[PDB]
Amino acid sequence: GVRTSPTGEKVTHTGQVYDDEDYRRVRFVGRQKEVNENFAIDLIAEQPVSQVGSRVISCDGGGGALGHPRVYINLDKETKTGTCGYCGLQFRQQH
Amino acid sequence: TSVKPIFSRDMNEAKRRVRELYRAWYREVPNTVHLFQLDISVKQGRDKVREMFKKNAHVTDPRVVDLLVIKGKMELEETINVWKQRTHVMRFFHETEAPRPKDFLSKFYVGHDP
Amino acid sequence: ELLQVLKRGLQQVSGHGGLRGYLRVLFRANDVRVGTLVGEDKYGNKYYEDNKQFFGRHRWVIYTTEMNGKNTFWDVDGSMVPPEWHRWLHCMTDDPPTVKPPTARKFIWTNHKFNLSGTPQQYVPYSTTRKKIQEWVPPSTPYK
Amino acid sequence: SRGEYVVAKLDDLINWARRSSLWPMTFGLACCAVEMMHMAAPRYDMDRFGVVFRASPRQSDVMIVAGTLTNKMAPALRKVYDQMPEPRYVVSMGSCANGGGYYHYSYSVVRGCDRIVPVDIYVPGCPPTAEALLYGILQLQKKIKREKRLRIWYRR
Amino acid sequence: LHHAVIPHGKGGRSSVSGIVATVFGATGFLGRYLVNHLGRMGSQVIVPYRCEPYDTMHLRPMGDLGQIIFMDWNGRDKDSIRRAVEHSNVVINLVGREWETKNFDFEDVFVKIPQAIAQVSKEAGVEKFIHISHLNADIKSSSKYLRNKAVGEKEVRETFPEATIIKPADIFGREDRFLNYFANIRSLGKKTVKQPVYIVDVTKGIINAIKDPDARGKTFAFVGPNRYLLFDLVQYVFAVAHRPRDKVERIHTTDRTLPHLPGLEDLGVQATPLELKAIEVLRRHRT
Amino acid sequence: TRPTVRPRNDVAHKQLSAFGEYVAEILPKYVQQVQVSCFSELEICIHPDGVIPVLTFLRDHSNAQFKSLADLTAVDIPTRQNRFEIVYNLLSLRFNSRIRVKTYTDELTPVESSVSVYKAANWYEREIWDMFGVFFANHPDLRRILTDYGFEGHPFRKDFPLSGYVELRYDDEVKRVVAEPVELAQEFRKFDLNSPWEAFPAYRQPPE
Amino acid sequence: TYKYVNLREPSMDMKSVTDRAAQTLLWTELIRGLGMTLSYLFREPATINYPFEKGPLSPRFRGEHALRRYPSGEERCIACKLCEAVCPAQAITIEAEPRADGSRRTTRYDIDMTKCIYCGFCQEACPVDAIVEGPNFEFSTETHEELLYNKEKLLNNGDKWEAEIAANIQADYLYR
Ligand SMILES: NC(=O)C1=CN([C@@H]2O[C@H](COP(=O)(O)OP(=O)(O)OC[C@H]3O[C@@H](n4cnc5c(N)ncnc54)[C@H](OP(=O)(O)O)[C@@H]3O)[C@@H](O)[C@H]2O)C=CC1
Ligand code: SF4
Ligand code: SF4
Ligand code: SF4
Ligand SMILES: [Zn+2]
Repeated sequence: GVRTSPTGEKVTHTGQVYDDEDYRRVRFVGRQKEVNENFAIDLIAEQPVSQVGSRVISCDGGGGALGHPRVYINLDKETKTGTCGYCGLQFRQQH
Repeated sequence: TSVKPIFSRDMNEAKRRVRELYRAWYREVPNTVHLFQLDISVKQGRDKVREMFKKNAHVTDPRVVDLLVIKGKMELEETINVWKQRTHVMRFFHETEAPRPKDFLSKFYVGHDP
Repeated sequence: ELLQVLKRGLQQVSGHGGLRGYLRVLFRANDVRVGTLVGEDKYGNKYYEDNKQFFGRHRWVIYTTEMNGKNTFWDVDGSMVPPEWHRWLHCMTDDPPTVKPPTARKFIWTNHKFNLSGTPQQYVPYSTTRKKIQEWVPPSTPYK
Repeated sequence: SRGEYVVAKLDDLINWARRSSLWPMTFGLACCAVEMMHMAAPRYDMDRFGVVFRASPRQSDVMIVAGTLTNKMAPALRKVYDQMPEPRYVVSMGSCANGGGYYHYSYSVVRGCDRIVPVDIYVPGCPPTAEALLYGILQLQKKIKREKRLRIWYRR
Repeated sequence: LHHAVIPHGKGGRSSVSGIVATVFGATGFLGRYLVNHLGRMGSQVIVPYRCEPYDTMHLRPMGDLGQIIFMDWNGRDKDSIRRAVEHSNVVINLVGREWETKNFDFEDVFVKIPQAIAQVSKEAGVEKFIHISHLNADIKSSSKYLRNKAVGEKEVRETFPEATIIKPADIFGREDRFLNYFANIRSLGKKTVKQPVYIVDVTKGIINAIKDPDARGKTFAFVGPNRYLLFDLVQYVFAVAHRPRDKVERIHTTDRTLPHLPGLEDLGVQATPLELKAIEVLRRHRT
Repeated sequence: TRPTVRPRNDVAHKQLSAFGEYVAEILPKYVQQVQVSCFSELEICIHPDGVIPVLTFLRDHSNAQFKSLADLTAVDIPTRQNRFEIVYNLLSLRFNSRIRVKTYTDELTPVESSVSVYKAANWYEREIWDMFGVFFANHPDLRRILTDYGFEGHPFRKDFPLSGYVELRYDDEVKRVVAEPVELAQEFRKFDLNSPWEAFPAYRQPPE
Repeated sequence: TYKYVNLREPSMDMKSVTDRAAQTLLWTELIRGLGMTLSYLFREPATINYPFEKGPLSPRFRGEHALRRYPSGEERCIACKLCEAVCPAQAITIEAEPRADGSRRTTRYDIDMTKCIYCGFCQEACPVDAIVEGPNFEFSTETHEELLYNKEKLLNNGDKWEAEIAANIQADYLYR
């Protein structure tokens, strides 16, 4: 999931990689930089999009009082995917 | 207006108390440099005593001079006792640079110093 | 009655496995109350719960040799425990963790990489930040 | 390799001897002092590990510094620190002393004991609970296990 | 050059300066005072040490939070020294123990140790490669120490010619060699010219040369102010100290002046005399 | 208004009204403000001449005992010719009543040294000299408590910033602890939390 | 309602004064104190063995500073700075940026482990329960660089275990 630098190091999920003009590579000497190899981007696009044929639909995040508060989102385009800002998972309608 | 005095009536009592204070410090420094096993000669110590007295020489209000006499008397008692340590007496000096002069050009290199 | 204590007190060593089984755990640290055998789990570790002793000495653990290749026969660490037994072992709960160990989530580690400070493999701080103000590039094409 | 092996076992001997006891002096300014006196409590015993609490500074092995270290405190701290023998270790306990912490933006307060003494074992918490502090002392003893001092004197 | 390598603001205690110093040795004496001045300046220091981490632990609280960084090395391997000088703006060489040892005599430490490190620093892109040396190191006899330092000066001048060879006199300080040799004693009498110089303005001149270029290329020599008779100076040491073969021949033989190459004066730094610092360092007599 | 709202007693309010009127009548020389809060604690606001008469009176007079002394600080208020406020706090024994005697002062005027009338004012007055700056004439010993011996500037003022001006560190150059100018590692990011829209309309100052 | 002590007298019955004399010359109550201390000698010690047994605790302990993530989902933090607004020593440092997807995010989420003081305000303040005070407390670190948590340090600290944290919250989300 992670990349490899042209300098031989890693990127994070945020692109904060180094160059040879940097001394933070020489403060990384002998101690392996911890970096999560499991990102947060690819845990959304792999999930198939939920399809509920209402108009104004609800979102909690799978459970009562565990997750994000009740946010009502809309599906009133023809084909574009409405996406909750809290959930980060799309929705579609089936008329 | 009714400004209550600290100690004085004019600059006479203020100058009397500050020359008394300087007399006491001048007979007080070699006791400390004999006691605390310090590292600085008597000439340099007396020069910094007279430098600290010549620093504040632009004030004519007698109350301010009396309150400086009070501050100096507090430190004179806490130095004639050993209530202060070696660190405080060395902290009066500045042997930890601070090497920057007041030149314009050096302030231009080591920047952002108007 | 003194010969009934020696007769009772010699059985938990003879029932420990013999003599050289008890040699290991006595030279290791202290444990002499073996005999319940509640649960073994990953890194081979053993979890023994007695109810007859007081609250604080219910739940104890015996560690293993080379749980992750560190020669941990001696010098056992904290955080050599898996997290469900870490729920069981501080007595925040009072349920054994083999009733519902996992979660149905595919992002959780399999190592539980232990206390790593003082190795060639430990943590450093850094700035998770992209470019600050994007300093200018001189004209690398040759003018003049 | 007879000399190398016997000197290696000799280094193991002296390192085991030092990591055996380590009876400290308990400095203890603020409520971390009460937490140290409560890791002298019967729930967590120091004296299972050769750790005798004793405020005799000349025979103190390690030194736990805890509480809110102040600028009025620091010179007497380092004067205590000088008269303490060369096998010495410093355990900085508590959010006040291991980096300033809560009184960090405050006058007359040292910004953690990094700026005064060399520091070996940082243990955080407020208060760092007796379990955590005892874990830190066992990790100190494992640092004593990894020292290679007499090997460095051998191949020096 | 990349940002956050440029200086920032004023100086001192995370007021970040521009120099990044890889300092070989520094577990000893002069390296410790030099790390101290670079910590007061507010730089980043990379210290390698071939010893127990307890010594770098007692020199650890000099810098600020995570400023000085530690590593380990030996004097034989190319890759470890390459890892030491991967990224470094400046690099200084201060090494040498003053007796022949069980694995390292005076031969080829002063010769071979600057070879590989100067090689990888030339192939590493550094400025201000500052190499210390002793005064009057010649092919003249009586010291393997002195002739090996002469060959070392020859090599550091030979490869990487923009290398600051820097030679002080017999410096005196809080952990001096010959002042302690004077104090802890009991011995003969000759006469020899000799000038000492105190350590802190010497390393002030070193950090001036390491923070300000155009003083590179050429070699420097530190000169103490007094330069008077040996036996009267040792009597001064005893009279302030309350009591009435290689090293001793190095102090018996010579300490001469070299008016060729400049020193404290032309570099723009003041050197303090013997007396005040001698009172400051002559503690630890009776009562 | 009945549930979860703290009630008050009319009896304590009217008795403190009568007592404040009583003391303010029988000391005509030193009475400027006599006020009662909504929770029945008396406040008397005082010209700084009659410190010793007011405290010798309130220690005694046989119908108001008030032997219990609480704190004293000259709580820093700018925007006045007389900045500092000496806040005496007095508590009775036979009566269970709380009065606050606030007298005013500026930066360079001595108040008349309450250490003689109450013995408890000694370390209180010494600390308030070290921390605010009002010198107390005819007092035996004013020294520095709760500060370092080289830390002057009277730091509780609003002119003194949050960080100090000195930063101690050990250096191995002069082999001791020394002081430097401060160079913090983190900003103390300050917030704008004084929100508008006048949460309490009863305390509106009258505009011009 | 006042119950005062030390108002008595040595009554001058001859048995009373000879019992006080026997207490003076014979140390009776001293032997009584020795008997009480031997009675606590012959008990059992109320101790534990530390690397094997661990002391009792509560699910509402405040420990590790771990983050969470959604069930088969994203980072739970949405960078709303409330943890900085309630952090009483300002150890929370947040710098936030969005991304090209549309959902808002961070860049930098850091904690001073020096300045942390373990209130519970960043647990009671987080509106989606993203930062959660962890269950355990073993940091005990030989250096000082290794107590300045980065965002991915907090993510791997929240993904080294979360079923623990999930069990604590699932047990005790009702009270708070
Ligand atoms: N008057 C004077 O003292 C003068 C001294 N000099 C020179 O300045 C330098 C610094 O002085 P000083 O501190 O007294 O000397 P040091 O012996 O302390 O400096 C050498 C450093 O390298 C280490 N070291 C020792 N042997 C070796 C080896 N074989 N390979 C690698 N590293 C080794 C030393 O001890 P460790 O292994 O424990 O780290 C120390 O850290 C010395 O080279 C000295 O000759 C120059 C002019 C005058
Ligand atoms: S760190 Fe916490 S427990 Fe320790 S002295 Fe400071 S406030 Fe008290
Ligand atoms: S628990 Fe720690 S990080 Fe959270 S608000 Fe308190 S001090 Fe800040
Ligand atoms: S309060 Fe919670 S969601 Fe908001 S910025 Fe902090 S961790 Fe993120
Ligand atoms: Zn949602």
